[PDB]
Amino acid sequence: ATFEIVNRCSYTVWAAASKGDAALDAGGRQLNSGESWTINVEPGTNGGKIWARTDCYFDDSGSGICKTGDCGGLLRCKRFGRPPTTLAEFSLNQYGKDYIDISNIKGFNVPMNFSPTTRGCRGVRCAADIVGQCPAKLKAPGGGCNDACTVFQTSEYCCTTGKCGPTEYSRFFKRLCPDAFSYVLDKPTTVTCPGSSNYRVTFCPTA
Repeated sequence: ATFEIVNRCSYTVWAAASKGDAALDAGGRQLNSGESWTINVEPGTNGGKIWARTDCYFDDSGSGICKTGDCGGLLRCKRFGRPPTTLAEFSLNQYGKDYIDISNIKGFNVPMNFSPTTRGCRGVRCAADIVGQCPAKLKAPGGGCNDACTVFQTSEYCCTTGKCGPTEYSRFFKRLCPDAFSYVLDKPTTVTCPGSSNYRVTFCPTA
């Protein structure tokens, strides 16, 4: 499957793509404002994620640091990124269908649209100004808006027992972005697409 990753932000981002124990495609790349990077994701990939990283420095070997979404200091990510990270999430070719969503469960750093480029389903978007509106206690001094699990490490925020409810913090993310996951047991906003659909992830879709 093809994923075109487009940076419409006015700032550079370092795109990342992983399934947690491996890179997807090259795993990461710099995208200056306006640039597009097309990756290939193997059919059947379960639990894949794409995200943006901000304010990164990499040396000649591809090792360094980012302020949001750092994946063990690598340009080419093999693992998931450090919160806060807005997440495009997908599982492909699962009994004949693909499943996509956007999640704020690991916080929010960059606005994003995640849409099919082929027929048969609708996209999702989380493009509100979550960083600007972020509750004071969730603001990441490194940049972005942390989720409450990251900040407070409680069973209720992290859904550790599988029994949790919405919270003041999850409701903030849900109010700003109704069509993204705000906590682990949120009413799902997953979209079912045809199996083997192709996609576009656009950072800063509104400008």
